[PDB]
Amino acid sequence: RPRFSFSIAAREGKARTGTIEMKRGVIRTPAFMPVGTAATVKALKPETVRATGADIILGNTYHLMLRPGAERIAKLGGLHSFMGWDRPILTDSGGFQVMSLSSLTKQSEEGVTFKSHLDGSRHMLSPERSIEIQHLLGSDIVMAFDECTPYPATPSRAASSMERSMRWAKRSRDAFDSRKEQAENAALFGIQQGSVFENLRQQSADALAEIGFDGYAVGGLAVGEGQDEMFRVLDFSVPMLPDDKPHYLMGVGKPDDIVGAVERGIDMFDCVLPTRSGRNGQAFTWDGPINIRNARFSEDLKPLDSECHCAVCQKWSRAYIHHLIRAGEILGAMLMTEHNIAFYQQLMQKIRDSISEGRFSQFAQDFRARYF
Amino acid sequence: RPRFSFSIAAREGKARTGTIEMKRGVIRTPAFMPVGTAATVKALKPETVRATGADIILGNTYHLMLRPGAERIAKLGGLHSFMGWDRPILTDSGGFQVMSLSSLTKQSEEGVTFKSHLDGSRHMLSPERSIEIQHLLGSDIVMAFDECTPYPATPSRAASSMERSMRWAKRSRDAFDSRKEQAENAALFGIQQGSVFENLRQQSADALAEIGFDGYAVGGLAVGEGQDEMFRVLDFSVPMLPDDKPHYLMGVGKPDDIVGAVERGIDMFDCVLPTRSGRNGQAFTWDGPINIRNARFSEDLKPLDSECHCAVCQKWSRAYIHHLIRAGEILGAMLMTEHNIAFYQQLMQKIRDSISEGRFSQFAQDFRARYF
Ligand SMILES: [Zn+2]
Ligand SMILES: [Zn+2]
Repeated sequence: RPRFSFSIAAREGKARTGTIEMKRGVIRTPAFMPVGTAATVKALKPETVRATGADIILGNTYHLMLRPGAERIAKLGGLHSFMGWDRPILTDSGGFQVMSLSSLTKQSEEGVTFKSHLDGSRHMLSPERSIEIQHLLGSDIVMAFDECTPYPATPSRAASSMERSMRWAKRSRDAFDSRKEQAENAALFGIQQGSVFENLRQQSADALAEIGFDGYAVGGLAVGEGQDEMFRVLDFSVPMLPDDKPHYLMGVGKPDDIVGAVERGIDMFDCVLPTRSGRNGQAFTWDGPINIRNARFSEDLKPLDSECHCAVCQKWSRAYIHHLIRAGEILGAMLMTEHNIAFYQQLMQKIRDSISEGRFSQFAQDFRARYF
Repeated sequence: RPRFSFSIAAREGKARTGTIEMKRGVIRTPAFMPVGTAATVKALKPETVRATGADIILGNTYHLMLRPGAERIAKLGGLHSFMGWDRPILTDSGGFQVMSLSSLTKQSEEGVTFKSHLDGSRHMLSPERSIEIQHLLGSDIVMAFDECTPYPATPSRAASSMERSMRWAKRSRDAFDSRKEQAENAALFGIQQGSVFENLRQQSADALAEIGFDGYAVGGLAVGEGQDEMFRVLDFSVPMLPDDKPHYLMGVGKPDDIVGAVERGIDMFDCVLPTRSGRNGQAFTWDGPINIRNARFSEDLKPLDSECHCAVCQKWSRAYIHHLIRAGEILGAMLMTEHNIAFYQQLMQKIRDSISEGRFSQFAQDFRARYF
């Protein structure tokens, strides 16, 4: 296969379905990427992640650089070999986590210095170091390093951060391009900023297109603005991005959000919701999520969801999983997580099919009616 | 297959290898039974437990009666259906845990009353109720309910407890026999008591044989006496049990203990060591156990054990598992546990083969030389 090749097979309104071909595999879009925080998709073997239908997973650069460490992973053969996942891996730049997880952060035009949340060790990140770390991990889809904008944001601050982010986008592009093996085997995505301001989103989009990337992410959303606002921002933001490249909405999960985002032109998603919510007791069903710990499931012999084709729903009852989660058993986390990730992949499949068949609008409608 | 049929295919000294045929499946002996505390072998799907080679697992009656509850499990279809394991299941009587885990225990000739360690609920157990609970769980191999003897024990106390245990053995036998469906589909094992006293062990053995059971367990060991003492007790105790029935050494795990026990006539074992030690960071290898958390494994690309044929050793490195355990990742527990249980099953296979081939003595010798 080629280094990177995105092809759109069908459209319906702003929605698109197609594939991204990369050396390690084909990615079907719209796609949902399970999150592998510290070189592991929590509670699941890689083969299980693949069994649910995932074509690619996401790796957190921030966590990985802290432990086991970027250089260590490279010495060990790369993230793929390390964790046992041989298909595409997209790595975030690590910038978002630095701001939300680390402490004593010192930001500058050069980059950011911070202290680990694990211990007191000092660490540094910049466009060049972030790109370098993603190379060490052996990432297939590299995300440009940027500076996030907290919500709510003032026009002035949003502009400054977006402007710095665009300057950092160019540095990321050059860093990536100067590393032969990376430029030849991986892909680089740029990230659009601008908060909820249309003019800034337009400026960011133009700057990004000017530089040129393999894909464009819509950053700065899913941070407290609410679905209504997020959708409004997507309404005018996605159209600003190059139509022939993938559109990636970072940090957006939750079924309804995904459906609405696809309706607005988004091709890729990632979210910890499936995994995290699974461990906490929340299981997704076509009739909406259920809290398996609730006493009403204590003797419910039915599977988590009546339609789900995952291995968990084929073999175990809500009653058993209810017991497992209440008892704090690891298998509880394993089964809930497998089902939720499978549910998400089934959602993406239904979205891809309905778009290809020109009935996505109806699907979105039917989906919401039952889900809510 | 029959309700129960034990056949010895080969012998070497006091060691024996053969099979136990039951309605739900064949059990190869000597056998090791993974422990499924609360309707789950910690961190493993049932199919994974089976993949390691296990022919049967053990269920803890004490824990199960506390939660999800015996009656509830029966209403749900039984333990097998509940947890997804369709092969034989041996359930302990719950007596040992009552003494070591519960509080405010009130013992009498009728039975024992106690309070849960989970909450303050009151519970009761006796020969009749224990047998009844094992029936509700749908156990294949039922253990008679007895009264354990703490170590060290005085001749007088050991005699009293053993005597009460034998009286309770008869009650267990009658309870089991009066329940048609249980007597026709399950098996009942008696438990030998007597502490470290030969005369008492002989009296217990005679009383047990007098009543008649499908198998005989050696109870009261592995509670602090040390291997030397345990072996000494086994030396004269096992020969007292009927030769044509299975001999089950309760709570004995740890590789060397198992090998020595088999050398002394033991056919069945169970122990939490494999699972628990796995979660804590201890992995078994033919060169002895290793603590995967140790810094020396941080960049060790080799598998947990150089010979192990388990899925974990075929796919992941010590370095990766080292990272997982230090990071507290669930997959760390999953992989360590799968490997340890597989290691134990491989140990039992090597024991069965060497006995059948008349070279068990040499195996035991070679095993210890390298293991230590
Ligand atoms: Zn499911
Ligand atoms: Zn192994």
